[PDB]
Amino acid sequence: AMGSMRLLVSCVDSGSIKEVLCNIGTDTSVQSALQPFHVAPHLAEGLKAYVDRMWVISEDEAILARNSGVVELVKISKHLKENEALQVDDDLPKFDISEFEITSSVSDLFDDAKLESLVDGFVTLCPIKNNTFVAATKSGLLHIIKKGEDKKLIKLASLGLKAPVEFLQLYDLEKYIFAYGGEENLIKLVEIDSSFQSLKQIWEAKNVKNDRLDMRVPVWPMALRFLEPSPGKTEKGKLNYQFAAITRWSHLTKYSTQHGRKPFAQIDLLPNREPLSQMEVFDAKGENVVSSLGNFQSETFNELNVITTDYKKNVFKFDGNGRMLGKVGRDDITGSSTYIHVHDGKYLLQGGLDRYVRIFDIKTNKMLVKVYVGSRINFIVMLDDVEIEMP
Repeated sequence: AMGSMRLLVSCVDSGSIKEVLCNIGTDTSVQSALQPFHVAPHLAEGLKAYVDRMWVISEDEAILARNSGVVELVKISKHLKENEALQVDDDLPKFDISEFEITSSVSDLFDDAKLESLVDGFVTLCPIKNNTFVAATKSGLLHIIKKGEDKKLIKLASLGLKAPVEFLQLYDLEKYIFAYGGEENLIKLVEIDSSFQSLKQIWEAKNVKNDRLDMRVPVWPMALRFLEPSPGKTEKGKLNYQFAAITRWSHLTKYSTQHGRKPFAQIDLLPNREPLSQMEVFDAKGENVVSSLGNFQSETFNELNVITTDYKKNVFKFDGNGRMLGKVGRDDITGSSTYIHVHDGKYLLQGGLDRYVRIFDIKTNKMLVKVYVGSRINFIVMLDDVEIEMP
């Protein structure tokens, strides 16, 4: 029934990826708990070039976007870990570990100067959906990159967008459509034409009205997830996209395009515009309620819950009304939680400045995995392809 899981972890400090094999109940900080079966680093390219985003294509292949400005295609191989003898002068179970080789890459994908009008990095590396990929930047580039018939990467296109970009979420709940936004850069919907040779802007949000002291409410959306389209009777001459976003001034803002370009709610999640980043849909019983790009598979905001993080040490759960549901890992997380991801509905992947990779059960809120990796963490994928061979 219970076979070890396989984590790949972006290790910022040494610009590398670690594979970690471990069961549930693993805690490196408690010597009597299960320890990991295996932990090794791979592909260390240094701090200058740390991994910004990963995507795993399959057991055999993944694609990496790095802060050197470089997207790499990575072949993953497996072999059984041989169980060797300690003292030298038998046949027991074995597990799959990985070897990672870069087969091909693409370069010079940042524009540092385009930001001076602070420094570039990737904020999306998604499939467009199946061998074509989006890799977008803060400088406001949207590169389209394909795995060619020859198995090498080629750049189909580099489309301009308004800088700076915090995120670039593709719509995939039913035309290539995506949202994007950033500091003082209003959420825009964009249609890219199926040849990938151009894009058109189709929607731009409007700011909310001024506040009680008649002062402008600043704009900084940080992350966004689509809901399904508004049900029933709809105006012609207007789009029908629904989406919610978290801002860097502690907003949960909700949008329908049917309603209009202003959000129909911009709720303050926390006091004093406490800065936030990231946004993960989840259902409180651990149900998988999202598309493969994390968009919420529902047509009302009412059933929406999100997980976001502040820049201190906390990981907050909120409902679609801004009502706090609780913190995750309040006793264990001591550093800014740089990466969270809800995996298959029921697990929260977490890692940040405190150098521990963690896995929480969304439903019980229990810590299932704690593994110290000695490095700040900015990404994790969980795999569940472990082979066990018995003798």
